[PDB]
Amino acid sequence: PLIIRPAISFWNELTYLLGMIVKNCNLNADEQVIQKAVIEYDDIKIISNNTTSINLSYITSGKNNMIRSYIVARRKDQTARSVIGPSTSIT
Amino acid sequence: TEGDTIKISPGIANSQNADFDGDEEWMILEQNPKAVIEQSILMYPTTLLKHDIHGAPVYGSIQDEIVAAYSLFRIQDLCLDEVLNILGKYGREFDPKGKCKFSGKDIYTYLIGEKINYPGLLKDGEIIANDVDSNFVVAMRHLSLAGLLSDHKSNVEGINFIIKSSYVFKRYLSIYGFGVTFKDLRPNSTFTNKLEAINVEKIELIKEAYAKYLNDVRDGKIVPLSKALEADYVESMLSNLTNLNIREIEEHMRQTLIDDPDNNLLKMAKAGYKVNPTELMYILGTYGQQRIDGEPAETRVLGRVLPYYLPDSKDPEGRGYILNSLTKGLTGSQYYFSMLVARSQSTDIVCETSRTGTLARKIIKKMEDMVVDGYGQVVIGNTLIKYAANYTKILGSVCKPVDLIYPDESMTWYLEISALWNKIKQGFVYSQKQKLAKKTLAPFNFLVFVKPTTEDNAIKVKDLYDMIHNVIDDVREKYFFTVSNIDFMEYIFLTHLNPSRIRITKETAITIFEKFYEKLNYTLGGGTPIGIISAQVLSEKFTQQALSSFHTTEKSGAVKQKLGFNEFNNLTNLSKNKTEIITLVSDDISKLQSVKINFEFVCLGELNPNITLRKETDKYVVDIIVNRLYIKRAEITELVVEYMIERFISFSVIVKEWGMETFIEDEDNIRFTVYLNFVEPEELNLSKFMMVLPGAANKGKISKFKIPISDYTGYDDFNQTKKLNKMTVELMNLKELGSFDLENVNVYPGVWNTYDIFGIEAAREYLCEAMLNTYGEGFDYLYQPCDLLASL
Amino acid sequence: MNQYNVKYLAKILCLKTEIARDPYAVINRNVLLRYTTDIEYNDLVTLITVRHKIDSMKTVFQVFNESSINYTPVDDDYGEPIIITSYLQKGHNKFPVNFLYIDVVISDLFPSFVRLDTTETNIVNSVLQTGDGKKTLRLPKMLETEIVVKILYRPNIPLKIVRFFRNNMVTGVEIADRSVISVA
Amino acid sequence: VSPPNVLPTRYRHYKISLDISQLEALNISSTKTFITVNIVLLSQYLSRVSLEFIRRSLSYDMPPEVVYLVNAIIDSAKRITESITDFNIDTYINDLVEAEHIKQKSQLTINEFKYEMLHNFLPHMNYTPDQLKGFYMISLLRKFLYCIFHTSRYPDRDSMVCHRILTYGKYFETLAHDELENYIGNIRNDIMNNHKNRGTYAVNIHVLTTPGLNHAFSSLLSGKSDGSYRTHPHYSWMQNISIPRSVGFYPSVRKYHPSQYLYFCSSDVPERGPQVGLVSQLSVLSSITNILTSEYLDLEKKICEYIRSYYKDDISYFETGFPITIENALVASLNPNMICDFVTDFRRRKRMGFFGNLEVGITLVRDHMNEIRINIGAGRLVRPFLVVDNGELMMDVCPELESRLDDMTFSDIQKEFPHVIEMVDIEQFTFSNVCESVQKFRMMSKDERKQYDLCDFPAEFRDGYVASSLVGI
Amino acid sequence: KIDTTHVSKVFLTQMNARGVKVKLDFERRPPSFYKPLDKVDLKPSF
Amino acid sequence: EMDQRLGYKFLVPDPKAGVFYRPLHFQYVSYSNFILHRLHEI
Amino acid sequence: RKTISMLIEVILTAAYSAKPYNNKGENRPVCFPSSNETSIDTYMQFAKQCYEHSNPKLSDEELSDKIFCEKILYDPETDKPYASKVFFGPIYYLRLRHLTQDKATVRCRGKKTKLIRQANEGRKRGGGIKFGEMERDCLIAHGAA
Amino acid sequence: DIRELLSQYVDDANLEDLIEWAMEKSSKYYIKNIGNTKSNTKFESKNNIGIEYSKDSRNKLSYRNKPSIATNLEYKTLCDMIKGTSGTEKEFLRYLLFGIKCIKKGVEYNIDKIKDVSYNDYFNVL
DNA sequence: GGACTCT
DNA sequence: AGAGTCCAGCCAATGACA
RNA sequence: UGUCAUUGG
Ligand SMILES: [Mg+2]
Repeated sequence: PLIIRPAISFWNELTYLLGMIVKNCNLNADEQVIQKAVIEYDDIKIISNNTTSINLSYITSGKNNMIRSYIVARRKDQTARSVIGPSTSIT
Repeated sequence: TEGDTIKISPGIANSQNADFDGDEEWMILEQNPKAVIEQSILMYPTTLLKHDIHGAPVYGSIQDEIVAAYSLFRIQDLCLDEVLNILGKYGREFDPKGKCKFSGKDIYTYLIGEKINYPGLLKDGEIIANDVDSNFVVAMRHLSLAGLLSDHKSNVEGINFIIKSSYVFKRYLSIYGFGVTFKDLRPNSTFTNKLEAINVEKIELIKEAYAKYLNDVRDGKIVPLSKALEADYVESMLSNLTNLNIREIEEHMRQTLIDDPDNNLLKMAKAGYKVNPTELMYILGTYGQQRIDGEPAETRVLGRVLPYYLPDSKDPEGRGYILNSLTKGLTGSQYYFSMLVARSQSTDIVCETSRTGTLARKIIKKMEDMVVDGYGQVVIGNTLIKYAANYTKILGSVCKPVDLIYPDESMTWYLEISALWNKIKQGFVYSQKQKLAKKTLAPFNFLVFVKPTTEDNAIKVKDLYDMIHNVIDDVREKYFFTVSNIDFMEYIFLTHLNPSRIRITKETAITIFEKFYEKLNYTLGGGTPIGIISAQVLSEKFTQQALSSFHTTEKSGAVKQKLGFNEFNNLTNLSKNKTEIITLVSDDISKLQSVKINFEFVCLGELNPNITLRKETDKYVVDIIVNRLYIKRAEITELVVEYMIERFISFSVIVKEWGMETFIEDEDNIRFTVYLNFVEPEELNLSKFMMVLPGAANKGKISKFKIPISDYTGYDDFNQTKKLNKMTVELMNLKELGSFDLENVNVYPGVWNTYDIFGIEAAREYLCEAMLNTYGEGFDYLYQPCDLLASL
Repeated sequence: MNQYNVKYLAKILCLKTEIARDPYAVINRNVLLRYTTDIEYNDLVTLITVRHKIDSMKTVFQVFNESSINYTPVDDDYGEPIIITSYLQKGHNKFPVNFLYIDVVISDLFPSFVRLDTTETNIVNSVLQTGDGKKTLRLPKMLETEIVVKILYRPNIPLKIVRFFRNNMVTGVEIADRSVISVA
Repeated sequence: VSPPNVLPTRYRHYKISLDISQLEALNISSTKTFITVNIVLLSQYLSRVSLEFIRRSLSYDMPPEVVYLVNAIIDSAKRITESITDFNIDTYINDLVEAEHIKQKSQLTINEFKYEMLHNFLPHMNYTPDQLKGFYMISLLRKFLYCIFHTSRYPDRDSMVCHRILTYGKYFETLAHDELENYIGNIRNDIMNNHKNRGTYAVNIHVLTTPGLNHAFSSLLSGKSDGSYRTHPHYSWMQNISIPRSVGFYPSVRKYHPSQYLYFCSSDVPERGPQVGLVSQLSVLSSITNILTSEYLDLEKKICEYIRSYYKDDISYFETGFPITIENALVASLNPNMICDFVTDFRRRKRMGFFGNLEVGITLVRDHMNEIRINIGAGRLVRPFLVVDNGELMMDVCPELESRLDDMTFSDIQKEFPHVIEMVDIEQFTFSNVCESVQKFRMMSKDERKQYDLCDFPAEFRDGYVASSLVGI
Repeated sequence: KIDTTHVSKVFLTQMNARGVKVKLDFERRPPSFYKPLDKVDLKPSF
Repeated sequence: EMDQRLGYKFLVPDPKAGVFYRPLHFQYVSYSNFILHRLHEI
Repeated sequence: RKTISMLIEVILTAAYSAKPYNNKGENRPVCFPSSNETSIDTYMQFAKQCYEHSNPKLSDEELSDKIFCEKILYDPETDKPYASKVFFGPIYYLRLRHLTQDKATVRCRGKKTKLIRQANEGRKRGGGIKFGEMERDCLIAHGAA
Repeated sequence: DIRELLSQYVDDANLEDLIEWAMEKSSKYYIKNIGNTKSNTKFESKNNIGIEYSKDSRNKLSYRNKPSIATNLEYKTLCDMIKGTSGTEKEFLRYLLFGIKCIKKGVEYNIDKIKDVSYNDYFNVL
């Protein structure tokens, strides 16, 4: 579904990887090129040794994975941050 | 409040490791009604007053209020208006009984406001200590008055004492002030000139003695020492000079406080804040020897560190000993060695911060699911870890480390006390029998409820025993379900309420045991996150010790167990294919000597030999003239050296034929003569033999550490000790020890050999005590977290 | 089996003799104050005579290697040959060679343990019950191929829970329990 | 690396491997541009001298534990000599050249390949006789043998004695060289494809009219030359002094090395982040040398003319001698009884301006390495010192210096009182005896003063400009 | 009906896109009834 | 005191040697050596 | 923290304020280098000469109070002196570039990121403060589920 | 039975002292073959070359090369000490042979009573 | 850079 | 015995750049 | 929307 790949707006990678999958999905097409498209859409480190490719394994890759960053920790509303100072009228 | 800053109280500052030098803090507002109730009750700072492991108060006073507390206790002969000016808004209910002149002890008696007793601190509300120091008012200290006031009633009384005490100390600072000037530190040049002359006399004495030794070696009147022993001798002389500087600084502090008794620097030294004789030695005396990796700075190119010294300079000041102080000002080389130590500490804390964070997260995620269940047991998942939480089924902030009183035959019921001590006396001798336990765990602070009483009004002696025995039996049945040993509680109540040393009333005993049942009934509850609390306390402590550089590296002759975070991480890593430090303790030294001879690495080259060869028809002959004092310093014999050379030459491939003879040249020389013919090509094999001969002719397991046989005094009990000999070997397996007569020898291996021989419970025990030993001296309260980690 | 690793086995066989005369005794090194060994060493069979001090009861163990076993019962025998195996094997009379590299019973790391009787086992099982239905907590685990299980063995009493008396720096002695799980 | 008047420059990274198991495989070994020869046989080929000569040269001033390894490698060289019937060194060298010629599958004849292999050996010694190349290999083998046994008395790789520093202009020079070679290579590839696609000697204007240098000079200021240029933070006016005086060591390391002591500020280092212990700050008396190519050639020619004019019969000591090298190019080999007569006189002619320069580093490496090193290139850290010539402070023998000082500048002092202040680089500083203070010099005996070559300025000159803002550190 | 975070649903849908089917089971708890309990006094007996 | 004045003479500008700002003079000479001579050679 | 040179800097600044000129009348600074080799007694002698040039006769208690920069200060509320003398004097003081309103952050509501639908990041974008994982550990350890 | 050979070699005045010293210092300093493999920090390099030479097993023979060039021809207790003695009496005979060589040299045969050079007369200032 | 696992 | 694989504290703030 | 540089506790 599109909910894992929304329209990026600033002025998707998985959509482009699926487009490179469907660009080889023809009857006169080898299983090796479709297999390579499926692999580099799912996990590029199976056939390569490069990082920074946004694939599926990016949500479970290291410290910056999805659970550690957005599930057991999050950015919140009704928050504030400021320098501290002492007070003698404050117990 | 005003401004754009979040204004916190200073009393919580030490709880958050916070300074007001640019620290930021965050806020979140969670306005859900369940969260509102939990914030109002569970996360309120009155609820969190006592620390959850060692029970000391989390809030208290800081730098200026310590000296204000000290000087407020020492003040005398005040009017009623001066006392009421110091008290301020808390002078409303101050009662002058019939007095017209008051002291600071009366102010403290009003501030405490309870007639409680405590050994060494309080008696009927008055402070019977000599001075009020930082152990009384600073947070996380074992002698806090707020901790005693909250042990007496509740956390509201301790938080009220903290608020009222901080107000009164700041009013003392407003009326009287506190400042340290330069005249308190260095009023004139007399003492610093005297210590400068003392240092420049003694270091030239050290240099002339070392030069006399070097010239006696150089002309040949004595045989040279090893470089380790020579470094140890110079290390001892410079340490003696440092201790002489320390004693001079201490005598100057004594003479200054008997000449000028109102010195503010010595006032904050006596109050217990950050001034000691070592810091005053750094300012006024000497800066000492600068250590990198436990040793001085290593020699680079040309046998020196800096080009300010000659090549291969034996000057100890050029290896990092600083003669100047901060008052005189460090010179260029001294500033190099000081900056070397400073930048090394900065690099080490930067390199260790991320490792401490990674281990802290691993331990927190492992231990976070371990809780106290509804029956007082510590469980994780469906596995019972402990039968009783904190060994008491009471909160750890309520539990009190009390003095362990060894059985004396002047006690009332010495028979019952000695029977309980024979039951529980194991575990009180620990640390490979080196240490005897001085503290045990009272279930709560019952010492504040003990009042002394004359023997006519006291409870009867047999009735007090019946009360203690019936309460402990009822508790052992109803609260611990007859599966936990709580004989330590009965031992505490029998020795601390002993009629041979203290008599109490009947209502005092009733009050004590009713408070005991109240702590057993109300304090500990199911769902207490004991695992994540213990994990956070252990993690915060090793992070503080890593970022504070608390564990100094030091080198010794034997192999020792390391201290600090990397040893803690090696313990929790549990790596298999690594060598372990295996300790052998024995009453007789012959069994340790037989293993020490066979396992300690000695090569021919470290014996400093004189090896010279010459070619002859039919044979290449090699003369090895060794010195006998070198053989005695290695603690071997000449036959050992002969066996080393014979084993290497008789088993080597490059030697075709050989023959060995032993000549006597002196009582200072032994000539091992070898006749040789090498396998062709004999010239290349000759050069390879002459290259590998001082190293390959060796014996024992190859290690950088030697095996010196130490000795100490070990405990069989509190009253009986014995002299024990110790030995440590770096060793992978335990197999090669199996050829020796190791009977009546205690053997302490690492974790995996303890598991593979003794089992999982001995592995748990080793992990507990070894993880506790990495924190250092003075951290026994981390025993109960570490056990909770080891049992996981 | 050599002349050094038979004395450590003799110290183990005092505890096995104590268990054979009382299955619910507390086993630690203090049991060694109530016994006396005599070793007749030979490279085919080693005879270890364990004598109770006050009751004068004798028990003769015949210690063999794993290869050569020539076992016929002598008078006052234990009833089963003690076999020093090369590896850790399943069996109460089969001690591997790693157990006897050092003196193990006199060590500070040697535990203090009991086999629980039916009363204490029922108390432990009813304490472990969580109260909610038929749910139960579990004790921590311990393998059957361990020297504690080899010492505590009785032929018609199955050993399921072992109670340990841990050293404790702050309370003296602590009570724990392990459950013995099966191997092979 | 080639001398800077040789464009384009040639880099050759050679490696010597030693094993006690295989002492016959004492192999000098480059990658894809040189053969893998025994270095003793290569020195025998280049210098045309016997193996007993190399044994007597490597064992002259060595401790006896190194002479065993010397005898072992010489015996393995003699064994691999005698393993072939009637050994000729030219035949063995040419056989190795033939073997890797047919191994590399190169499309070239054998005379061109052999000249390209044996003439581009040691680009810093490109136009010297081959015997000096062989003796350079012998002295490198001697340094290897000494560093095997005494590895702490050898200059570490993280030391500042071993490195040169890039200034502002060196980044621009390196990028201009790289883009000029890329421009000529693109023109060559386009011309080859124009000849092999259409068949006329022509070049497309679309390749020629772009140099590829505008984009490189634009991206030079982005700093990606690891961390050379950056966005200026406008924190303080001091930063315009702080940042161009800071030296980055980009990858043992990051600990405070003793070689960084006098030439860098001790206290101005970062205390956190990724660059902790990586960025140092120059002292106020420390500079980094710049030299033009014309001055480099004139300086090298004048120093070689001084070495060959005087000491004319005493610079042929290739066995038992001190190799005099200039920018690692071996020039002569002096008598060992003349070295202190040489170096001092060289320093006496450096401060006099006899060579046309005042920052000619002259290092005398004793301690069984035994070499005289002359450094004239750019990128060296230099600093002024007080000369101690034969046990007397030269500052204390000029009485008119105190009366004439305020009406003269630093170059006026160096011209009129030349032997008072010497410009010493960090390599000459590491291998000399310097006194820390003039008070510490004056409180010494008149025989202890003969050991010291230099004397230092006060400690306030050892801080940076950021540290001079502070008071009493 | 489920009440989970949106990042939980994005994570589960992406793990489904990798091929891991994640199926949740729900508690149809038996209906429980409060019954009165006897008086318990935890005060000690002296 | 004499070595301190001799060291102070290095810090002050040298108009005869072309040193108008000693704290950045080597970088000025480096860029001048590039753009006036070495670019012409390359 | 053993910052001894700050006291010497206040002493030398006050000694400049007594005598800011040399004997020619020109403004001369006080040479106190970054790595100083002159003793503290030489600076005390310099300060004594400055204060004796300013006021040609002082009592030696007043002169020792002026050199060491000790002063009797008075409580502004009761107009009574304090107990002991206070280190009081001028110093060169520096402002640092870390201001409170450059770091001050607050968010009630705002934008959300498109994928996970939690709050955005930056301070210019008005983002939220990340309630991290160690704060989650702290709220677990409080028992506030 | 060794008293015949030991009275052949030396007088019977320091004889049983030699015997008891050789016995207890041979049973004390008896050395077996201990370890030193490369599957388990650094000394001086001159000794480290030989140490990591001796770490590997291929530089050692499979069986012991017996000595060939004949030494100790005045003292031919080696003629039995080669292989008639291999247990404790081998090192006992080696120790008494060293004691006989020392006492015929006319010097102290022990190493314990070769007393230490006390070095804390150079390092006892202040 | 360093520890665990498969080969 | 040697390569693959994954791991390297938390929370920030500015500016430049793609 | 992410990298790089610099900085803070
Ligand atoms: Mg702070």
